[PDB]
Amino acid sequence: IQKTPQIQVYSRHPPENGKPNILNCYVTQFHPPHIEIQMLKNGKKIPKVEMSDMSFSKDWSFYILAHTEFTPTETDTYACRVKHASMAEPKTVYWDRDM
Amino acid sequence: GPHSLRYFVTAVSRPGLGEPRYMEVGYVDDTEFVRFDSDAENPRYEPRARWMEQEGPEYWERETQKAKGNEQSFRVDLRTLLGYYNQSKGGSHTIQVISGCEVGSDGRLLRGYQQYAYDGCDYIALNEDLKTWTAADMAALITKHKWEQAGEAERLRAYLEGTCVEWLRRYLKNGNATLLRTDSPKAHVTHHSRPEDKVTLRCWALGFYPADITLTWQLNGEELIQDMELVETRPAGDGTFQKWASVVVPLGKEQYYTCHVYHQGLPEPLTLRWE
Amino acid sequence: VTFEKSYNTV
Repeated sequence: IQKTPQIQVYSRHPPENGKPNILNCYVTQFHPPHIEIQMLKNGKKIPKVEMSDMSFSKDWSFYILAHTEFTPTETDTYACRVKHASMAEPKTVYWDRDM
Repeated sequence: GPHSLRYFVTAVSRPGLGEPRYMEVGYVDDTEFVRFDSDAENPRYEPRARWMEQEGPEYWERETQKAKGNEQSFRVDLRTLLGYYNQSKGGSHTIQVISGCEVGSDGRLLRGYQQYAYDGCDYIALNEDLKTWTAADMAALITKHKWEQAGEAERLRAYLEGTCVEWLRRYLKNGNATLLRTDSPKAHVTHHSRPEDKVTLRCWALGFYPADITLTWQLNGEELIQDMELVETRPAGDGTFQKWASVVVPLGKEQYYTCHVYHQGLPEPLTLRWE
Repeated sequence: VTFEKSYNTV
């Protein structure tokens, strides 16, 4: 019981500065299923964040895909904060456009 | 390969905050095609594949009824189990179930199963023979003895051998067109200069379906995975998938390092150099 | 077509 979530933060399409895109926060391998997943822009909650319906894998672990429309700039920072019972503090993964 | 009809069921208690959240998700060959979600204006079994819109209102109404009944049954199980494990009513807990059959190309049952899990731990499971049970702990033995001397092995076997199999065949005929869909990966290599002599070649793979893929890095036709770095195959979110592998290589030797992409969509594996 | 837990609680 209580498996720690594995988080990836990535764009749908290869990121060009100024071109519209979708930022993905792919959260997996977590239990129990109660989880909060905020997508931040410069450490600030993004309002229009759509979550997929929750599923689980052969091993009982849950997975989910939070995403949001974004237009990547030179300066603007994007992250994904994940509060879950299995971790003392929330977990933040910062977007890396080369990954 | 072996085709499968699997049903993934979750009941999550929310003490104080309404009734437990219940949800079934159906899968045909590991692709979601139906889903029932207790939390919704009007909870109904809904098609998740476009090809499941062939089925009429008789299908959906009956499946919804099944779900509503299961929801109420699992709502008890959650309470029942609090007793078996001398747990507190305030605490939130999770019952999960994987029901399903899998059949060969011949249409014949290869294997059937019913797996329960309480709070992530294995609880009780229907054996290969579809006759006996396997209780993971002492609490599970109470419901083994109960389901044995209630004839649940007979009732499940009738579904798994009979209903599950007959319906899988139907779902495969209907969804074949879209289930056989494969998009072959579009793949490039990105150069990333490091502080020292070393540089990082990253092999990209985009727009491929299904997720099942393999990325390798070769030097003298010899695969190096120990000094390689690769991320779990992730969804693009438009129905396609992404995955990259990256190796750190001596500067000026970028042409001796080759990336190879393995996908069922490709007529043969795909070879890549830094261009 | 899903399994029927026909009010068979655990």
